Amino acid sequence: LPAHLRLQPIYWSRDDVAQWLKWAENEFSLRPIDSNTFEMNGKALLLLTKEDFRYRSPHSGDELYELLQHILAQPAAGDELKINAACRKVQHMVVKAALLADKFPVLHDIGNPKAIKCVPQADVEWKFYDAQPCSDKAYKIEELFYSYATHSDKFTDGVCLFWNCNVDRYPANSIVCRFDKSAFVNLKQLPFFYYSDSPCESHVPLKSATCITRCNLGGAVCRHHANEYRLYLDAYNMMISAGFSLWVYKQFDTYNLWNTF
Ligand SMILES: Nc1ncnc2c1ncn2[C@@H]1O[C@H](C[C@@H](N)CC[C@H](N)C(=O)O)[C@@H](O)[C@H]1O
Ligand SMILES: [Zn+2]
Repeated sequence: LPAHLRLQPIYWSRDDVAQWLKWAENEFSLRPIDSNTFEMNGKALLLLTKEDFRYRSPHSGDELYELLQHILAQPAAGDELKINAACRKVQHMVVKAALLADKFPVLHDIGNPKAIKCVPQADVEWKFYDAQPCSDKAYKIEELFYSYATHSDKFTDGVCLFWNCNVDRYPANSIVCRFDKSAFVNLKQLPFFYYSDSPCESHVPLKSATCITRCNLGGAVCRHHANEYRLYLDAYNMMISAGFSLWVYKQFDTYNLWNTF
């Protein structure tokens, strides 16, 4: 199965659906159907009835409908290396943007046992904490088990980072990634965005209010950022499809990112 088809169908693009048709034709020895037989994305495909499937493909619609129900009942397992890599791409993006937007002087990285900075080039004092630091990095990690009930009065300067570190309740000055609600009362959900400050370069147009780049100030995204935006969205979808969600301090404002230009 192609990588995108390992995502929940709600995330499949119009192109992913046509590759699903092609994969199923060979896996199940079906009569070839025209690639434009289901000209829609996965969100739309999930709204069709079985009768609609049968009308659009008299020779295989019912099989395809039932195949989709099986895919929907038993989601395909994901590849840890790809998922891990997708998460780390999102972590760098989000934390970089937060530091640029709000200029925190300190970052308190809670649950980081390897003392690795996800944004090594930011102008910020990086502090690491973990309940069980890796023995080869404990010399620069504070041994600490975070609980809101014990530490809510601490780490009040700068921002706190809880990247997949499940604690009882997150403090208000936090950036959080959680794997699957009272823990999040101090925060808000982080909606998708893409931010980049790399140089624009030319050589399908991208229309998106969430592409925060200099070239999108005027609505004419360059080829380079269009490509990087699509690659980033694929990584984001892989992480969200796998059960991760992102939460952020309530003052996080994407207009602070636009103002960097
Ligand atoms: N309440 C806690 N306080 C501090 N560290 C914790 C706590 N609970 C779990 N940990 C540590 O958090 C880490 C969780 C891991 N999933 C690693 C998360 C890490 N931020 C990452 O991006 O990979 C482990 O290293 C735990 O030792
Ligand atoms: Zn650009």
